[PDB]
Parts: sequence; structure tokens; C-alpha cells
Amino acid sequence: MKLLTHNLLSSHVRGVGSRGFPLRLQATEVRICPVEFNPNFVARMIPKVEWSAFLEAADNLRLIQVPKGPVEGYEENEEFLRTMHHLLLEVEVIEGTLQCPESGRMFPISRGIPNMLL
Amino acid sequence: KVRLKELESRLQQVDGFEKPKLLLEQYPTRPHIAACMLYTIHNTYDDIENKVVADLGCGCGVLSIGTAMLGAGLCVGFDIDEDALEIFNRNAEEFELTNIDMVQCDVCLLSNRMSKSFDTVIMNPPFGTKNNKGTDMAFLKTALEMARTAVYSLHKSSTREHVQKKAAEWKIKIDIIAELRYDLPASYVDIEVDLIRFSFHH
Ligand SMILES: C[S@@+](CC[C@H](N)C(=O)[O-])C[C@H]1O[C@@H](n2cnc3c(N)ncnc32)[C@H](O)[C@@H]1O
Repeated sequence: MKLLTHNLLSSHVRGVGSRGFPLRLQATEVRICPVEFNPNFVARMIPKVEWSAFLEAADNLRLIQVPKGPVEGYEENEEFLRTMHHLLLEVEVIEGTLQCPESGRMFPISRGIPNMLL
Repeated sequence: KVRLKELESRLQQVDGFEKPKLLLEQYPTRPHIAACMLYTIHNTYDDIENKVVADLGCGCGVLSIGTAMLGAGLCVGFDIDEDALEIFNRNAEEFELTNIDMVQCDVCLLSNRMSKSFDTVIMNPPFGTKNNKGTDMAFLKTALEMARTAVYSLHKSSTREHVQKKAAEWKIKIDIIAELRYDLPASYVDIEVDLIRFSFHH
């Protein structure tokens, strides 16, 4: 499970209703997988990231120096896009759990696959 | 540019189900169907490259493997069966495709976290009745909620009038883009399906 996937699975569309909450990640095994850098793709993902969920998951994975939000002119900032490419697409959770905030139940991640089935 | 025959030839090398589960309607999308469907999504509608794509009922991964090869930013496959996803994962590794993820879940029971989470949703859904509805119509409602821009799906041509009626009730745009056929596993002969593009009013 990549962190972009965690973000998709976790995030809510913010609107007039009350705040939704992400799945809390607790990882026990991670791997690094090189993904071909697609800067146009990373740039269009930036405004769609739910940052608070991304930072929480990145903290659990012991990632460091993580950007705390979009930088100025980030569409032209290759270093920012490269960093976010790595953090969103190249750090894969292989074993772990996702905690449901409404239930407290733990859903297992095994062989990189979250099992959300009850 | 990946030509149509090359795409299909690659998809012929996607391994299928070792032990298909009949009750889940497990069979791989036929390579001719998958290649024509994905080639059209990409070359006519530009709905794959640099996009984030969901494959509902991804199975052994034929449609997701092809989507990843056509330049998706990320293709995420969803399936209820852990055995199918194990095969999908092996296929992704053999093809050296790293722009893929997968999730085990019941597509009919996803939370509203999935709302408008993908650019494009693609699927070859099951057809069996569930709670007085065709399972493909339950998949379709879920797909439309997940997709920001377009849904591409295969539905029985004999059900076309119903799909058109639901699209009208949901105020969704619908276009039948091809009439296709493929054979089911011998244990099940021909099935006539429409390839349908669903999209949204602006
Ligand atoms: C016709 S197969 C799809 C073919 C797939 N594109 C492939 O190449 O393998 C239908 C898939 O739907 C899955 N499925 C059935 N019911 C489901 C459900 N409620 N939620 C998620 N997947 C389901 C099956 O496990 C199966 O893999």
C-alpha cells in the first residue's frame, strides 16, 4: 500500500458537513519500490492530498523532513515534486493495520494489500 | 505509442485464475475485449494517461495491467477475493509494473471516503442478482460515486434499456461505444455486452 492509496482510502470531500477522519496506519514492514517519475501526475495530485492524513501516516512510517504542505509555485519545483513522488508512490506498506475511526477495528495490511472486508 | 495489436499481445500473457470461484463470477477479461476497451479509453478519450484509475472487480488484473501499461499515474484494483489479488500481484510483478496498487473489499459496501477519489473507473462487473438488483448495477452506482470524470463498464446488451433508464434517473450522461461479445468459461456460451462510457454534466 502506497501513501497515495492510503490517502484515497482515508480522505473525505470537505464541505458543509462535519469533519471526516482518516484510517490510522500502523506499519510493521515497509519496502521501497522505484516508480517511474511522472511530474505532471504528481503536480495534479498535490491539491487532492488530504495533508493531515498524509502527515500522520508519514510520521508512523518514520519518514523525515516531510513537506508540511504545498510550496509556492510547486508545479515548477522539481525537487518538491520528486520528494512528493517518493513519499506518495515509492514507500509501500507491506504489513500493518488500518484503524477505523468510527469503530476502532483494525483492518490488516498483508503482502501490501489492505483487507477492508468484514 | 502502444499499438493495439501490441497491447493485446501483452494482455494475452496475463495469467488467469488458478481456481475460479463460480459464485463470484471469476473469469479474466478476454484480451481482445480488454485491448479494444483500453485502447479506446486512452486514444479516443484520454482518460488513462497521468490519471488515477480504479478497476472494480479487478480479478487477476487484465484491465489494470493494461491501464498501467498505457501510462496511468496509479491504477488501484479492488476485489473481494484474496486469491484473485494474489494472482494480480504476481502479474504486476512479472510485467514489472510499479504504478499499481490493490485493495480487498466488497465494492457494494465502500464508505463515503471513496467519493470522487478517482479520475476514471473501469470494470468488467459480475451480473448475478443481489438483493433484487443486478450486481453490475450496484457496481455502477459505486463507480459513478467514485469517479470524477468517467466510468467505463461492460453490461449485457439485453439490459441496455434498463441501464439507459437508470442513467436518465441519475442525470448521468451515457454513450454506448461498442457492441462486443466473448465466451464464458466452458463450465457456465456467448455473451453480448455493451461497452458503455458514463460521464457527468458540467
Ligand atoms: C468477471 S471477473 C472481472 C474480470 C477482471 N477484469 C479480470 O481480468 O480478472 C469479476 C470479478 O469481480 C469480483 N467480485 C465479485 N463480487 C465482488 C464484490 N462484491 N466486490 C468486489 N469484487 C467482487 C470477483 O472476485 C471477480 O474477480
